[PDB]
Amino acid sequence: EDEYDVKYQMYKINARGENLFGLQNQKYPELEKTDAEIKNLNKLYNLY
Amino acid sequence: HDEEAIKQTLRNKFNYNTRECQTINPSIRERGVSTEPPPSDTICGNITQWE
Repeated sequence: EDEYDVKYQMYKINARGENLFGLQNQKYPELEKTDAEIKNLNKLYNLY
Repeated sequence: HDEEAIKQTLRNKFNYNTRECQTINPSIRERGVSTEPPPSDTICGNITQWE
């Protein structure tokens, strides 16, 4: 969960960047899918 | 990439720079001034040869 969280914070930094270049954030969406998996893991962690 | 996204993508921080400019304006003030001339007095003088 911690490893996924570190990647998630970076993804946010990358997004801060995509908006400036008006570039579509497909990569960000892929990262978001990974983040969603991480979030599911986080929910399990929360239960633990 | 969609055409609308490309139009948004075409604009760039270096490409378009926005600067806000204003002109200094003195604050409006209301003042009342009253002028009234020096007081005048009535004088009566009688002159005679003996005086």
